[PDB]
Amino acid sequence: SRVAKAPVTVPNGVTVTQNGRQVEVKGSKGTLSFNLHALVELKQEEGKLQLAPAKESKDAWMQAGTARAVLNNLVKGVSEGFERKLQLVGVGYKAAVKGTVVNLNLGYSHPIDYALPEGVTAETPTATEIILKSANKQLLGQVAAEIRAYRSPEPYKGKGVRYSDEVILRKEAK
RNA sequence: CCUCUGGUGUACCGGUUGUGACGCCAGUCGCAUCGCCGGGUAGCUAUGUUCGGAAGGGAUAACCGCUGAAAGCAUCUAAGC
Repeated sequence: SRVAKAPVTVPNGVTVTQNGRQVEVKGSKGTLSFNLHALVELKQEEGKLQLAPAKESKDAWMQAGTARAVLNNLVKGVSEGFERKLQLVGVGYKAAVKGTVVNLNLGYSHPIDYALPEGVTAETPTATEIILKSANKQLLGQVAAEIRAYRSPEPYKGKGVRYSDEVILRKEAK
C-alpha cells in the first residue's frame, strides 16, 4: 500500500502519543483519539511516523493504509483544521448563526433550528453562506451532510443547500 | 354505562265487552292471548350517553450517507461512525 508506506509528518506543536491500541493526538486546536487495528503498528521516529503491518497480510496492509490516512487527517486537523463553505440558493432561503445553533429558513411553513455538536463552529458572513470549521474532518463532514439534508439541490433550478465544490446536474421540463 | 332520549316492563294504576259468582243494590272477583285497550316504577337494554386506537423511546428494511484504504484516484465498508 503506497499510502501505508508514505510517511506522515508531525509539524511541531502537535504531540502524538501511543498508549497501547489507543493513539492520542494533541495540538493547538484540541485533543483527538484514534484506535489501532490488531494488525497495525505505529513507530514514531523523529517528527515522522511510520505505519507498518504487523504481518504481511493483505488485510494488514489495508488496515495500515487506513490507519495512516486517519492519523494524517487528525494531525492536519489539530494543527490547522478544515472548513466547509455551505451555500444556499433560492428566493427566501436564509441562514443565521446565533450562539451554537444555526437557524435556517428553507421555504417550509416552519423555521428549522440545528444544534451544532461540540467541536464544530459556524458563521454566516452573508445570509446565503455558511462557514463550518472544525478539527475533526469526519465530524465536520457529518455536520455538513446533516445541514445539507434539510433541502437538497433539485435539478430544475438548483435551489437548496449545496456544497461550494459540488457539481449540480440540471435539466428542464419538456 | 343507564344521568339524558326511547323499548320492554304477564306481581303498578286506570278505561271497557261477554259471561258466572260473592243472597240482592252498590262494590268486587274468576275466565276469555296479560280478554281487549291507555299509561308506567326499578332491572335489562340501543337506536341513547361517555370513552379508546394520543404521545414517546430502542434496533432495523429498502434507500441516503460521513470518514476511509485495499486499488497514490475514486469508493456508504473491508477497520470506525
